[PDB]
Amino acid sequence: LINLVESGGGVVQPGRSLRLSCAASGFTFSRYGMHWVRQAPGKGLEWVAVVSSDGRTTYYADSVKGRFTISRDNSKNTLYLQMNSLRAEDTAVFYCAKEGGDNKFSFDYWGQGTLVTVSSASTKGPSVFPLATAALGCLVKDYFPEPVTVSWNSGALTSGVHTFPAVLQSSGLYSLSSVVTVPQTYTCNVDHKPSNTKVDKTV
Amino acid sequence: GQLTQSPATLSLSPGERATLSCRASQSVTNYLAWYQQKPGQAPRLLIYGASNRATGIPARFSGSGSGTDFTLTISSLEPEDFAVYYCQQRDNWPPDATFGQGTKVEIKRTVAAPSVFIFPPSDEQLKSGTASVVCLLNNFYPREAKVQWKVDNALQSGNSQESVTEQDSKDSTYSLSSTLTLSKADYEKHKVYACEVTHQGLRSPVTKSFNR
Ligand SMILES: C[C@@H]1O[C@@H](O[C@@H]2[C@@H](O)[C@@H](O)[C@@H](CO)O[C@H]2O)[C@H](O)[C@H](O)[C@H]1O
Repeated sequence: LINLVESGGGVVQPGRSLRLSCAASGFTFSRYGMHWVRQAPGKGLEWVAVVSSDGRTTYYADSVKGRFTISRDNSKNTLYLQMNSLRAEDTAVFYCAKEGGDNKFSFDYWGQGTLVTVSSASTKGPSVFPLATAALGCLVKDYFPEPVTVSWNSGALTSGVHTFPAVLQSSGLYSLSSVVTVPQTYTCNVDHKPSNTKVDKTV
Repeated sequence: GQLTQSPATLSLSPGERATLSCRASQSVTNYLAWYQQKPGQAPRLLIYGASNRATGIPARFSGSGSGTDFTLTISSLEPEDFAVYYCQQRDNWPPDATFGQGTKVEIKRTVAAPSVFIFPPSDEQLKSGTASVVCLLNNFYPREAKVQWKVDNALQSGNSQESVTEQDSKDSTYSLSSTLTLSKADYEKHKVYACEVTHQGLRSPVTKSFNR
């Protein structure tokens, strides 16, 4: 019934701008104040800003004022977040939340979130190197941006597989490992959509 | 202004009582709220006004407290309650909301030492101009684990990054990967590469090494 749908996230270079949208349905939008709440990778919730139910008064977290401006269009039931002068520190998932009906100091509904990635790195497919009870795997290195999917033996090998979370290297590029323990042939199927890179790597 | 949650991690089994708490820096005019968040999904309101259950929240979740101390109680844990919980505070003005730093409810299990593996850089990667050394810690419990890299006995600091999986759905263990990055010329100048692992399941540290 009540629902928040966000759009606008994207991979951008620092200094550029992005604009976030949050469309609301299922309740009378004009009655509630709306907020933006972000969550950087591996972090907790960090409030960003709010705009009164009538779009007249706004307030910002100190790390974003002068750069981000929050606004709304009650005839469209849409909340916005204009983000300018984006910096690396901004990358995070941004959520829109509604001040609650029973209690306005709580957030009763949240959007699914929209990803904001700010980096000066450009799109690049990964290089897959072999990692050779016994263990073996594949080092899926130097790619940008997320995500990459890894499967073994076209999906037929699944027990003992550990595909670790990607790590952001100091070079601005991501890297991840996928291993499997075996007490036959072994191939990692790596797929990186953002760059149309596909590799079946037999270890 | 400041919300502090405790403990940072809670290791319980299904059916047990989970008790988490938030300490507000000052007295709170506006009764705190609690949220549950699962990996990759949006937070969902559990408790508002300190004691009221949001819509559709099962009875096992309860909250209480006033002034500066609030507690979130899960009377009996169900499999789906293993997640991260945040507490939150907000005034009429200034309007900014503030969040606790989160408490993770994790699955309790028996101790299990990791089996360790070290992987040299592949010749393939060496001809690319780079060198990655990988140390794998497989299926261990609890979470806490220490990896120490050594190159010809020189302690390495600042040039390694590790990654950890979520609790395995079958055995409830964790797995950790540690990658040591080196310029290849650097890698070529040394002999002994070693990864020493310290863990509660191990009575003495274990080190896996290889000679270039
Ligand atoms: C953005 C807005 O900020 C606060 O709104 C209150 C409002 O309810 C009135 O009380 C006015 C005027 O006197 O004061 C404002 O502080 C509340 O935090 C709202 O929930 C927010 O939407």
